[PDB]
Amino acid sequence: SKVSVAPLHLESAKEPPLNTYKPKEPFTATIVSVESLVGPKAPGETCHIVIDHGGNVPYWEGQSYGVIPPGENPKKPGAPQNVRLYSIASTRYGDNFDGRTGSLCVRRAVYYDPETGKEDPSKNGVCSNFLCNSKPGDKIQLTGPSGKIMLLPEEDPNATHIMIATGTGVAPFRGYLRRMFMEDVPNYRFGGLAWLFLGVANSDSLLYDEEFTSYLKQYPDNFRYDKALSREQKNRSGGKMYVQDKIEEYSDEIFKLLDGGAHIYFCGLKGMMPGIQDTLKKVAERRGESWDQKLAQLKKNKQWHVEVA
Ligand SMILES: Cc1cc2nc3c(=O)[nH]c(=O)nc-3n(C[C@H](O)[C@H](O)[C@H](O)COP(=O)(O)OP(=O)(O)OC[C@H]3O[C@@H](n4cnc5c(N)ncnc54)[C@H](O)[C@@H]3O)c2cc1C
Ligand SMILES: NC(=O)c1ccc[n+]([C@@H]2O[C@H](COP(=O)([O-])OP(=O)(O)OC[C@H]3O[C@@H](n4cnc5c(N)ncnc54)[C@H](OP(=O)(O)O)[C@@H]3O)[C@@H](O)[C@H]2O)c1
Ligand SMILES: [Mg+2]
Repeated sequence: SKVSVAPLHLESAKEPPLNTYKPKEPFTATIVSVESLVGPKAPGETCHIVIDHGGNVPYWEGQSYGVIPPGENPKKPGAPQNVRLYSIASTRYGDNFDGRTGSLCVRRAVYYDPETGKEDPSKNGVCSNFLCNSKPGDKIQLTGPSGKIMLLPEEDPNATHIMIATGTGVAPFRGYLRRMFMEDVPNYRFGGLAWLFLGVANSDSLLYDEEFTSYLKQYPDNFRYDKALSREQKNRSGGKMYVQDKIEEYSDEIFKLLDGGAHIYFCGLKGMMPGIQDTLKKVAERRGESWDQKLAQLKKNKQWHVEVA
């Protein structure tokens, strides 16, 4: 059944923690584990990082941690590095169900010369490689937590939640879905529909697929799961199979759900939002609806939740 979690006093706060730790005095957390999430055919490594904050930096699902990688700011000598934000991929109880760890889902930013393909480690992303290079016992400077856009609306435990992720944008939704389905949270018994759409390059690039597939078998009446494998599938128009093409495959169901009050979440590449808007406008147009008016109503009704980068 659902996994026992502790401490239940993490449910007591009425407001999300915010900026508990700030950049000039971060919390020195400790790495528990780092593991690759992806297989050899993935275009790049995405790693899962479990971070022991000891209960000192609690958060709510949908929030981000800040990480200050070591070193000095290049554009400000003697200054610390800037914060990088990472959507937390764990529930508030974390992957050890004890309120002491949080997890990040981090893609290594690797530079390749556009013409030679030559790598240049000096142009690699500092924090993402710092994180995926981390080992148990290493220290991580944490700030935050931060973010309210992606907090899970729990007022209606039978709400519908349509989650659209690309790549590491899956992070908040791993947290949502563990709280909805995996953890024994007496004060949040989810009985609605959670529908995850996940776009990744190929099968080897899938993130937490075994976990999400397990929800299909455990909660078949409350969870749906669709993947867009961009380098293994192509869309109706011939472009690579992207999440927007998967949304289009279910557009009548999705619009009906939205009309019924469903929340819809977008997390991942900022570049996916224009193609999603184009798809939704085309879908609306075929239904004889104005997408612009629909989106205005969704935003007014606080059904529309976007965090992309
Ligand atoms: C709210 C929020 C949540 C986020 N959640 C996540 C998440 O869950 N997972 C995740 O992986 N990311 C997430 N991101 C992105 C993350 O914050 C970082 O921006 C990302 O990890 C890259 O930071 P970095 O320190 O590795 O790269 P930086 O060192 O900041 O470099 C940025 C980019 O510039 C490139 N670059 C550096 N120098 C050069 C050069 N000389 N020429 C050309 N290119 C260069 C790097 O290769 C890299 O791609 C999130 C962003 C936001 C705003
Ligand atoms: N809270 C946040 O804001 C937050 C949280 C987590 C992640 N992020 C951001 O999310 C991004 C995730 O990048 P990643 O490296 O994990 O993913 P990625 O591998 O670059 O892309 C993931 C999938 O999205 C596809 N894709 C590319 N362009 C697209 C488009 N216009 N529309 C739809 N799909 C498209 C890719 O296909 P192809 O590569 O085959 O084209 C791939 O299949 C990062 O930029 C990160 O900063 C933001
Ligand atoms: Mg895999």
